[PDB]
Amino acid sequence: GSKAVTRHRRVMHFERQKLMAVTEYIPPK
Amino acid sequence: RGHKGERQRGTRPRLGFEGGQTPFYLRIPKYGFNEGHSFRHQYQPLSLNRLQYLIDLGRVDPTQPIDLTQLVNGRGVTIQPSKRDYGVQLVEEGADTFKAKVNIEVQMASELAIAAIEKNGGVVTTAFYDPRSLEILCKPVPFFLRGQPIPKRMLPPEALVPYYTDAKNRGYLADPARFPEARLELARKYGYVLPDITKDELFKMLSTRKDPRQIFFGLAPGWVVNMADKKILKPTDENLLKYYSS
Amino acid sequence: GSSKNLGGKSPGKRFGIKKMEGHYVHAGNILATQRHFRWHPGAHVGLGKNKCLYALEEGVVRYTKEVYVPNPSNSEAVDLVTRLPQGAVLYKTFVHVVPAKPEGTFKLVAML
Amino acid sequence: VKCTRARRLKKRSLRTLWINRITAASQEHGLKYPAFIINLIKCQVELNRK
RNA sequence: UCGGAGUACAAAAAACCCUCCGAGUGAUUUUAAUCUAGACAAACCAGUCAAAAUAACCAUAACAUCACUUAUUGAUCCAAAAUUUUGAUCAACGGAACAAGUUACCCUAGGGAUAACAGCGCAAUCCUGUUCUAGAGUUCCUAUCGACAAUAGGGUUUACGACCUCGAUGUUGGAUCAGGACACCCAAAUGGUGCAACCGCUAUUAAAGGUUCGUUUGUUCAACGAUUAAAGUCCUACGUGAUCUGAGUUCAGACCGGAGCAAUCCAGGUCGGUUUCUAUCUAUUAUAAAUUUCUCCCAGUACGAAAGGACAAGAGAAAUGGGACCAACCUCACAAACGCGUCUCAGAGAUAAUUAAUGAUUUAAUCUUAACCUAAUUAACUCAUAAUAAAUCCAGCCCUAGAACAGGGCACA
RNA sequence: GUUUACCAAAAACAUCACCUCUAGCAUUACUAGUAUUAGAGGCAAUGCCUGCCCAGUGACACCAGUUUAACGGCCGCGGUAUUCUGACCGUGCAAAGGUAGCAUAAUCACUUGUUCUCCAAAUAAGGACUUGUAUGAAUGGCCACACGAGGGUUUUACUGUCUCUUACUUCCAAUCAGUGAAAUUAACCUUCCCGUGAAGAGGCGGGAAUAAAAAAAUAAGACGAGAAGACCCUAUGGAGCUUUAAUU
RNA sequence: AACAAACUCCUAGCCCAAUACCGGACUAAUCUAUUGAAACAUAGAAGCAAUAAUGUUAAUAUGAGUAACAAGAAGCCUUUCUC
RNA sequence: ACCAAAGCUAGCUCAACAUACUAAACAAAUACAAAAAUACACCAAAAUAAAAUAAAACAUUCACCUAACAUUAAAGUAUAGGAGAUAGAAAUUUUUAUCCUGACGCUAUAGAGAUAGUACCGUAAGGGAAAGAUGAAAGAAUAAAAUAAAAGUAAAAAAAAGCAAAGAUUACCCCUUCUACCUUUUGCAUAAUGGUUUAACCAGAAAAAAUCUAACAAAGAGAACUUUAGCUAGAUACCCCGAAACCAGACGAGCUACCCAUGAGCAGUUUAAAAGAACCAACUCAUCUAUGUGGCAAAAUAGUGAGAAGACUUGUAGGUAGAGGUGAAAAGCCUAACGAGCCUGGUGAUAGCUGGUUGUCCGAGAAAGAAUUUUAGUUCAACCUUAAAAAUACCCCAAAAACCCUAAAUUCCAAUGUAUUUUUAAGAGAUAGUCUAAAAAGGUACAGCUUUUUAGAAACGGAUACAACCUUGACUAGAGAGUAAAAUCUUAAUACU
Ligand SMILES: *C(=O)[C@H](CCSC)NC=O
Ligand SMILES: [K+]
Ligand SMILES: [K+]
Ligand SMILES: [K+]
Ligand SMILES: [K+]
Ligand SMILES: [K+]
Ligand SMILES: [K+]
Ligand SMILES: [K+]
Ligand SMILES: [K+]
Ligand SMILES: [K+]
Ligand SMILES: [K+]
Ligand SMILES: [K+]
Ligand SMILES: [K+]
Ligand SMILES: [K+]
Ligand SMILES: [K+]
Ligand SMILES: [K+]
Ligand SMILES: [K+]
Ligand SMILES: [K+]
Ligand SMILES: [K+]
Ligand SMILES: [Mg+2]
Ligand SMILES: [Mg+2]
Ligand SMILES: [Mg+2]
Ligand SMILES: [Mg+2]
Ligand SMILES: [Mg+2]
Ligand SMILES: [Mg+2]
Ligand SMILES: [Mg+2]
Ligand SMILES: [Mg+2]
Ligand SMILES: [Mg+2]
Ligand SMILES: [Mg+2]
Ligand SMILES: [Mg+2]
Ligand SMILES: [Mg+2]
Ligand SMILES: [Mg+2]
Ligand SMILES: [Mg+2]
Ligand SMILES: [Mg+2]
Ligand SMILES: [Mg+2]
Ligand SMILES: [Mg+2]
Ligand SMILES: [Mg+2]
Ligand SMILES: [Mg+2]
Ligand SMILES: [Mg+2]
Ligand SMILES: [Mg+2]
Ligand SMILES: [Mg+2]
Ligand SMILES: [Mg+2]
Ligand SMILES: [Mg+2]
Ligand SMILES: [Mg+2]
Ligand SMILES: [Mg+2]
Ligand SMILES: [Mg+2]
Ligand SMILES: [Mg+2]
Ligand SMILES: [Mg+2]
Ligand SMILES: [Mg+2]
Ligand SMILES: [Mg+2]
Ligand SMILES: [Mg+2]
Ligand SMILES: [Mg+2]
Ligand SMILES: [Mg+2]
Ligand SMILES: [Mg+2]
Ligand SMILES: [Mg+2]
Ligand SMILES: [Mg+2]
Ligand SMILES: [Mg+2]
Ligand SMILES: [Mg+2]
Ligand SMILES: [Mg+2]
Ligand SMILES: [Mg+2]
Ligand SMILES: [Mg+2]
Ligand SMILES: [Mg+2]
Ligand SMILES: [Mg+2]
Ligand SMILES: [Mg+2]
Ligand SMILES: [Mg+2]
Ligand SMILES: [Mg+2]
Ligand SMILES: [Mg+2]
Ligand SMILES: [Mg+2]
Ligand SMILES: [Mg+2]
Ligand SMILES: [Mg+2]
Ligand SMILES: [Mg+2]
Ligand SMILES: [Mg+2]
Ligand SMILES: [Mg+2]
Ligand SMILES: [Mg+2]
Ligand SMILES: [Mg+2]
Ligand SMILES: [Mg+2]
Ligand SMILES: [Mg+2]
Ligand SMILES: [Mg+2]
Ligand SMILES: [Mg+2]
Ligand SMILES: [Mg+2]
Ligand SMILES: [Mg+2]
Ligand SMILES: [Mg+2]
Ligand SMILES: [Mg+2]
Ligand SMILES: [Mg+2]
Ligand SMILES: [Mg+2]
Ligand SMILES: [Mg+2]
Ligand SMILES: [Mg+2]
Ligand SMILES: [Mg+2]
Ligand SMILES: [Mg+2]
Ligand SMILES: [Mg+2]
Ligand SMILES: [Mg+2]
Ligand SMILES: [Mg+2]
Ligand SMILES: [Mg+2]
Ligand SMILES: [Mg+2]
Ligand SMILES: [Mg+2]
Ligand SMILES: [Mg+2]
Ligand SMILES: [Mg+2]
Ligand SMILES: [Mg+2]
Ligand SMILES: [Mg+2]
Ligand SMILES: [Mg+2]
Ligand SMILES: [Mg+2]
Ligand SMILES: [Mg+2]
Ligand SMILES: [Mg+2]
Ligand SMILES: [Mg+2]
Ligand SMILES: [Mg+2]
Ligand SMILES: [Mg+2]
Ligand SMILES: [Mg+2]
Ligand SMILES: [Mg+2]
Ligand SMILES: [Mg+2]
Ligand SMILES: [Mg+2]
Ligand SMILES: [Mg+2]
Ligand SMILES: [Mg+2]
Ligand SMILES: [Mg+2]
Ligand SMILES: [Mg+2]
Ligand SMILES: [Mg+2]
Ligand SMILES: [Mg+2]
Ligand SMILES: [Mg+2]
Ligand SMILES: [Mg+2]
Ligand SMILES: [Mg+2]
Ligand SMILES: [Mg+2]
Ligand SMILES: [Mg+2]
Ligand SMILES: [Mg+2]
Ligand SMILES: [Mg+2]
Ligand SMILES: [Mg+2]
Ligand SMILES: [Mg+2]
Ligand SMILES: [Mg+2]
Ligand SMILES: [Mg+2]
Ligand SMILES: [Mg+2]
Ligand SMILES: [Mg+2]
Ligand SMILES: [Mg+2]
Ligand SMILES: [Mg+2]
Ligand SMILES: [Mg+2]
Ligand SMILES: [Mg+2]
Ligand SMILES: [Mg+2]
Ligand SMILES: [Mg+2]
Ligand SMILES: [Mg+2]
Ligand SMILES: [Mg+2]
Ligand SMILES: [Mg+2]
Ligand SMILES: [Mg+2]
Ligand SMILES: [Mg+2]
Ligand SMILES: [Mg+2]
Ligand SMILES: [Mg+2]
Ligand SMILES: [Mg+2]
Ligand SMILES: [Mg+2]
Ligand SMILES: [Mg+2]
Ligand SMILES: [Mg+2]
Ligand SMILES: [Mg+2]
Ligand SMILES: [Mg+2]
Ligand SMILES: [Mg+2]
Ligand SMILES: [Mg+2]
Ligand SMILES: [Mg+2]
Ligand SMILES: [Mg+2]
Ligand SMILES: [Mg+2]
Ligand SMILES: [Mg+2]
Ligand SMILES: [Mg+2]
Ligand SMILES: [Mg+2]
Repeated sequence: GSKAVTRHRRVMHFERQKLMAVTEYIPPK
Repeated sequence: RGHKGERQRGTRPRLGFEGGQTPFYLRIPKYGFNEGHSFRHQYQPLSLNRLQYLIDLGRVDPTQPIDLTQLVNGRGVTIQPSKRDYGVQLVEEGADTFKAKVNIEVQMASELAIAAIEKNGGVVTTAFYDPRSLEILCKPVPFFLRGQPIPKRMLPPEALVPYYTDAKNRGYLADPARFPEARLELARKYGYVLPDITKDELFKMLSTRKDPRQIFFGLAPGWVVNMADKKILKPTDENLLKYYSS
Repeated sequence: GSSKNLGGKSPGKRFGIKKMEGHYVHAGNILATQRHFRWHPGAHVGLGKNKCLYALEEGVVRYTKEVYVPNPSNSEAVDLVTRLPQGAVLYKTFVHVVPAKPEGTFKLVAML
Repeated sequence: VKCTRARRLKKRSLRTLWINRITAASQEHGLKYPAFIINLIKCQVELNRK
């Protein structure tokens, strides 16, 4: 396991990736 | 069994071994709790509640004098001479409801147990029995089948001399002149009128005692009991008579 | 290299608070044990030589914030009070035990 | 062991086989399987795929 | 071994060959008693507090204090002292009453729980490219380089981890045979230059073929002699010991220097030292359609003040490699085999970087991930083309055909 | 001359020589002997030599003491003749401070020391230079004749060792006839590639290839077969050897 | 949308997984006590159950009809030749 | 259809009784080199048993272990012990004779090793087997009856594709779905271990405390003891194979090391030489290389080599024996393995270490805190299983828990939701951990890295494959149905005249 702060854009947990993709910003149309 | 180790191969250490660490039974300092326990005297307790219970059911009878032998035949107490038992001690558990009148002989008595019996007009006497004699006394029939003369009863050791010599304990070796004054002290202490035992019709039975060198009632050392022929043998030589009577 | 730090291993002494508020305690129960003076003793609470707080009477444990008036014979504490400004008062926490059972009751033993 | 596991898969395989036959017979009329099933349930016709 | 602070942020507990402080007792007098409710703590052994009661003394008097006050310590047995009491760097500190070295002459039970060789993980170290310009370059950042710094990737080195194997994954260099990558040494095409030419420096594109022979060292490496178009970098169990070698590492023998009183030891040297296997399975056992150098010529021309000195085009001769053959020479005591000898070796399409024409978004210009048409142009690769070709005589004998099986002849011979 | 019978035949051991040590003597060794004798050892002919040191240890004396051809040992720091070097001087410790000789050696490392000769080319070989701060004098130093199935180098002559292989015979080999074994073997109807995975797949995943058998060949893989790894660690598992371990 | 589980409904039930240790109900084959009499019942006893120890003994295969082994020639048959 | 299969006797085991105990055979020859009729002799002997082991090491100690005269009790008591492991009496008690003896012992891999201590392997001490089947008659062999059932073959070679099978199907394949089995591990299809296959044989054993059932009960037991509901009786229990070694007594110097006896060899050639001189055979050693490597050979063959009148080879026979012998020291040789022979006995030596552990089904089900010559193991605590008793357990609002600054959040507690929890009596296993998310530490703000705390998981579904990620309350049958996690991810951009 790696530290909390790394140098290589630590890969997120797959469940967290879905969270980062469902909470995106949609500009008004 | 298990998987590997000393469990599956059955070579675990002895009992009480904690794996190199000093065991629990070796880190406690020695103290004398059982020091000389094999030489301490033991006395089987007899309660007045049980003594009353035996009399009511006919296990023992007060008409005939009661001693250790009569208690054993009545299945009241069991004495094991081997386990350093020196007789029966009288305890005062049932002193309040004791209404019997007996001439009981024990090996140890308490102040309240003596007072309870003397209230009804009984007689209490304490006598010492050597383990050699006590084995004979508790089991007389097996002894009579050994074909041996009845031996003299041995004296109490120096430790037990004061207990059986003082009149407060109703010792068998005590001076009889001090019994009447000692009996009245108990009557005064517990506030019960002391009966005049000499005026009762059973005075002959209640005054029966044993010689300090005598085991059974009416028998003498040196006598051989031939149970098959129902006859009693007696010695004649001067040395034999002197030895068995000294 | 080689290790220079030695002797850093020592088990904890379990210093802390034992009886919370509302617990029913009897006489002799240790309310709390401490290293420094964290909770000061209050009513019906003793203080051992090792600064442990034990209840003196059977009752309910209560915690309270009260004022602090140090013993005049304590030189260090009275000096701290002396240097305080006029508008300030020391406040400390205390542990109390409100008694539950009464001291005793009168019963009829004999009517002559 | 293979007997029991295949017995569990026997129900799945036959269900898959039926859907292929339903899809084949539905495409023959120019209607896809997804449209043939949901629009038949909306008519309260409860016929299983068997 | 024992205590304090952080790691352990707010009840408790909580680890590391983790980060920092200490303790193995002194000073003083207030010389600190007996007995018992209830609790904290804890595997156990141990450790801690403590009301009431009794005695001591103000005649209804119990916390010895200070030094971070927290640690200042040791169980049984046993021994000594009066019976009250005391006794260990038992520090390996839950403590065997008293015991060291060496083994490459080694043995046995086990471990991939645990090292060396190999793979794998990771990228400190190593390697390759780009971003940023202070400066070096006489002037001039980027012809050639580029400090202090930024960023992405390769998995060759020494490490790090100890994940698969210790009822065995045989370990350096060579010999044989090589498969592959391109971060290209040569061969081909091209941009830039502080490129006149010649000789160079640097960058883009291309992996079909090629990359020498010797003296010393076991050597890979390195130095040196001669040469070549060039003597590339690296992976493949740092390829390849059921194909070979054993010089070196790496057993048992023996010296020299040193360490040890010795036995013995030294990534210190020196001499010697068994390299096993009958192939069960998988896999495999021939198509062709060339490459490079040198000479002559162009030409002492182009280019240059001179000195020096070309490319392209043309012609010729050799070498290696592929595939074949004995008239001669040579090996040659068979009528054959063989090399040192002789013979042969190829057209079209198609491309990468780059160069040029026409032309719009942008009525200019502009090779165009703008269209149409068209041009100059690496190697691969593909193909033209060449080889193979008749279903069903076959006992026997012969054969320049052959392990067996097949194949070619046997009418005039 | 001798040795590890069955991986080492040697530079190891022995050996003539030299030297040290212990013993004044009788019926089974030594010995049917008596110090020019006989045992316990070291070192290795010959030739030139074998330097200094009894503090420690050991032995003897068993007291002082005596012994190193007994085990063993045989030095720093600072300054000083233009510069370099250091004859010399100051000072300290020791039982004495490495003397003669030889020397990049079979002699820690530096090391492929430096130089000359040999070769077209020399990490080799021989000859010199030389602090070897870890050479060195019977645990022997140094020099030489003869000798050596020891180790290294050079010249000459020969040759398939090699540039570069080829021809022909015999034993094997392949076919036929006779007899007929071994290690090995979980079951196999026993492919290739990339990816995955206890980290190197005939079996998993994604794709490719695919009538079935026989005989003869080459050894890349089956972490091939063989020996419950000799290396390494562990085991309150063994043994041999030595002593300043404990007990005796 | 659809397709998709050891999940959850539907129809019947004998009505919910597992390594070390622990608990329970049954039971194959032997002998004995009484039954049984085309092979069993209730009990009491044990040498009471083998797909696995480079297991033991015996028999079989595979490797494999493979590796490897032998007799000089002719004749008039035992005499002459070749070594 | 071959190979094979089946049988029930031979005899054996454990006792009892019992005479009282080296059998049978001894014509002749038997301790000369045994089985050889016959000559001046010598003859004989003893010295405590040690150790493997236990104390988890090992030095004092370690039952039985040569010699006891028994049984019921005293008693596992007094005592003796690095006072540890363990060792352990006596005084004093009990015991009525002869017959009733046979078998809940085996049946040819069993039972003695046995058909036999014979074959055979060893110089010797010593080790030591396999092997039998017809019937009343084989003086019924043109002979008869019985299973024709183990592996292995024949009858009958094979046709794309795959742990060899299942779902099936009109149909053997073709199709679809499935990473052999045990052991050992955090995790094995693993290229980690073992097995060619078949038959026979081969591995849990003890009753102090306890639970269940029963007798009798303040008493129980067919003496000796235990007793404040206890005592007596029954039932329920704890394996197999393996070291290197250690000690004692025997047998081995016919090979080899050395020595004492007694013998026998060295031709030619060169030199005043029989000089540990020289050339070269017989003869003796074995340098170098190649074949050979289950070979001709458990050390050889071919070529080539060194000595060859000596410190030389060699025959016969004798001597030295394991705490030793012997050695021109190689830690050599002493009968094909010598850092110390072989055989037997102690011996079923002992292993915390490896391997093995045999019928069906069902219920519940654990990843490590503390000491330890201890981390390859044990003994406690926690957790858990079986039985029992009892009342409260989890969730848990307000209040409450420190002083300079300080997050996620813990402790404590009524209601409520729900049935859990505690105590008592018996217990074993485990105490060698892997990843993911979170808070930290060491490292390179490296590792599938390492040390702690909180939480999760170890699907037969999904992420193509996949221990740790996501969906999932793991029963059986059906040719019914609804759903959950989830299957191709984005941009790949810049004219400025
Ligand atoms: C390294 O030397 C070791 C062998 C030691 S014993 C010769 N290598 C093993 O593979
Ligand atoms: K310790
Ligand atoms: K690393
Ligand atoms: K290995
Ligand atoms: K190439
Ligand atoms: K295969
Ligand atoms: K030739
Ligand atoms: K443009
Ligand atoms: K020799
Ligand atoms: K001296
Ligand atoms: K030299
Ligand atoms: K020699
Ligand atoms: K191969
Ligand atoms: K293995
Ligand atoms: K294993
Ligand atoms: K196994
Ligand atoms: K002899
Ligand atoms: K032979
Ligand atoms: K252990
Ligand atoms: Mg983590
Ligand atoms: Mg096991
Ligand atoms: Mg274990
Ligand atoms: Mg200890
Ligand atoms: Mg009693
Ligand atoms: Mg700690
Ligand atoms: Mg701390
Ligand atoms: Mg507590
Ligand atoms: Mg008080
Ligand atoms: Mg002790
Ligand atoms: Mg400790
Ligand atoms: Mg402690
Ligand atoms: Mg002890
Ligand atoms: Mg050596
Ligand atoms: Mg071993
Ligand atoms: Mg581990
Ligand atoms: Mg390897
Ligand atoms: Mg490695
Ligand atoms: Mg590997
Ligand atoms: Mg990288
Ligand atoms: Mg500038
Ligand atoms: Mg980087
Ligand atoms: Mg590992
Ligand atoms: Mg680890
Ligand atoms: Mg293997
Ligand atoms: Mg090579
Ligand atoms: Mg190549
Ligand atoms: Mg390129
Ligand atoms: Mg070029
Ligand atoms: Mg290699
Ligand atoms: Mg090699
Ligand atoms: Mg080989
Ligand atoms: Mg190989
Ligand atoms: Mg070598
Ligand atoms: Mg030396
Ligand atoms: Mg040699
Ligand atoms: Mg060598
Ligand atoms: Mg083949
Ligand atoms: Mg071969
Ligand atoms: Mg030209
Ligand atoms: Mg040619
Ligand atoms: Mg235009
Ligand atoms: Mg073509
Ligand atoms: Mg033909
Ligand atoms: Mg010689
Ligand atoms: Mg040898
Ligand atoms: Mg020899
Ligand atoms: Mg040799
Ligand atoms: Mg001299
Ligand atoms: Mg000399
Ligand atoms: Mg010598
Ligand atoms: Mg010498
Ligand atoms: Mg000298
Ligand atoms: Mg002196
Ligand atoms: Mg010199
Ligand atoms: Mg010299
Ligand atoms: Mg050197
Ligand atoms: Mg050399
Ligand atoms: Mg050379
Ligand atoms: Mg020299
Ligand atoms: Mg020296
Ligand atoms: Mg000397
Ligand atoms: Mg020397
Ligand atoms: Mg000479
Ligand atoms: Mg020579
Ligand atoms: Mg020459
Ligand atoms: Mg044949
Ligand atoms: Mg096949
Ligand atoms: Mg792969
Ligand atoms: Mg597939
Ligand atoms: Mg596949
Ligand atoms: Mg063949
Ligand atoms: Mg073949
Ligand atoms: Mg395989
Ligand atoms: Mg291999
Ligand atoms: Mg192998
Ligand atoms: Mg092993
Ligand atoms: Mg070793
Ligand atoms: Mg240990
Ligand atoms: Mg040991
Ligand atoms: Mg031992
Ligand atoms: Mg010994
Ligand atoms: Mg000593
Ligand atoms: Mg479904
Ligand atoms: Mg269950
Ligand atoms: Mg497990
Ligand atoms: Mg039955
Ligand atoms: Mg059995
Ligand atoms: Mg079986
Ligand atoms: Mg094997
Ligand atoms: Mg088996
Ligand atoms: Mg058989
Ligand atoms: Mg065969
Ligand atoms: Mg074959
Ligand atoms: Mg052959
Ligand atoms: Mg022991
Ligand atoms: Mg043990
Ligand atoms: Mg003994
Ligand atoms: Mg004593
Ligand atoms: Mg038998
Ligand atoms: Mg049998
Ligand atoms: Mg059969
Ligand atoms: Mg199939
Ligand atoms: Mg798997
Ligand atoms: Mg592992
Ligand atoms: Mg486990
Ligand atoms: Mg396997
Ligand atoms: Mg293993
Ligand atoms: Mg195997
Ligand atoms: Mg019991
Ligand atoms: Mg011993
Ligand atoms: Mg012995
Ligand atoms: Mg001899
Ligand atoms: Mg001669
Ligand atoms: Mg000679
Ligand atoms: Mg030869
Ligand atoms: Mg030869
Ligand atoms: Mg030759
Ligand atoms: Mg010669
Ligand atoms: Mg000679
Ligand atoms: Mg003898
Ligand atoms: Mg010896
Ligand atoms: Mg010799
Ligand atoms: Mg030596
Ligand atoms: Mg040696
Ligand atoms: Mg031997
Ligand atoms: Mg055992
Ligand atoms: Mg652990
Ligand atoms: Mg427990
Ligand atoms: Mg709250
Ligand atoms: Mg509550
Ligand atoms: Mg453990
Ligand atoms: Mg872990
Ligand atoms: Mg990890
Ligand atoms: Mg956890
Ligand atoms: Mg799946
Ligand atoms: Mg369900």
